[PDB]
Amino acid sequence: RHFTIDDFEIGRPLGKGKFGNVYLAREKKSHFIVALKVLFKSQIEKEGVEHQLRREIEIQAHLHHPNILRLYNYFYDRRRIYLILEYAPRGELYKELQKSCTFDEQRTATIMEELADALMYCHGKKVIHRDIKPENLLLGLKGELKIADFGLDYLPPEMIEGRMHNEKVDLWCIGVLCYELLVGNPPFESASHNETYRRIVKVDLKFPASVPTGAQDLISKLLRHNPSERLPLAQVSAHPWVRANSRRVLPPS
Amino acid sequence: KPIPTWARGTPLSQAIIHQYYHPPNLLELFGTILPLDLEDIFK
Ligand SMILES: Cc1cc(Nc2cc(N3CCN(C)CC3)nc(Sc3ccc(NC(=O)C4CC4)cc3)n2)[nH]n1
Repeated sequence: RHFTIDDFEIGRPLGKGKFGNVYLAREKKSHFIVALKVLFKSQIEKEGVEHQLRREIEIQAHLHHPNILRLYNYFYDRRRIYLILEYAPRGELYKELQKSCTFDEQRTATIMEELADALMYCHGKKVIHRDIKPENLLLGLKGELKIADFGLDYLPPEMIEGRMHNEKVDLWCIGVLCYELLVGNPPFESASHNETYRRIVKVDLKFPASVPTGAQDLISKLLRHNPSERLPLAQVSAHPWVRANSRRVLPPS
Repeated sequence: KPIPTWARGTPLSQAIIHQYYHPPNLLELFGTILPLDLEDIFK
């Protein structure tokens, strides 16, 4: 039930500062390995995000899925808030994409099946959006995707609790990810912001020779200016390309 | 910082696989996530 910093053993830092204060730890009593993230109240008070966090924790609280990084519990002292989180042995996806340069059909299709199920799960649990930028994606022991997500009078509570992202923002981000996995960079990258924005709004999508027909079809169906035209999650996990190339592993979850 | 044996190299890896094939009861080990008490925290 209750917890203190005194019942964990630190192994090493994980972020290199990139992801804040994050640590490989195990609980002294069980030798169960978690990832422990320390949040300074001074950084929270400052950015005024105390209600996001409250609510974020309530979101994670009942989010049990093998492709969603698990929050086990939390605790706090006079100055810090500690999150007891699932440890993803293969670390960040974006590093594995560098080692790989690009991902084959199977790896990329597998990741599209894992995302599509993670997000469908989330809708069925009244959580209508999740942040999918490649920064937020971790890899399980057997390579499996692990989505890791943290970060006046007329303002409604949803604005104060951070919950303002639309359902169809992710469908777009799925397209972007799929492309970047196969090509090794995002579809609208450019020398400048001005040029990138113009490319994003004009959806100036161009497929190189290294993207198989089946992916082009999926990606083209996700990356639509009009959000109503974007391919639903249910159809993303049912896409022929995705289904043919997906070799997805499951843990004893 | 010196890095404990358990957290380094191989013995880490084994600890992870065991853990992966022996998913324990999480309700036991951790409990019930309580609502975050914003005031009994920032005051
Ligand atoms: C929180 C967390 C972190 C992990 N696992 C890892 C593992 C890892 N590794 C370092 C590189 N080798 C290949 C071993 C694996 N590197 C990072 S570097 C890193 C650190 C933090 C985050 N993300 C967050 O802290 C989000 C939750 C707030 C992503 C990557 N994170 N599991 N769970």
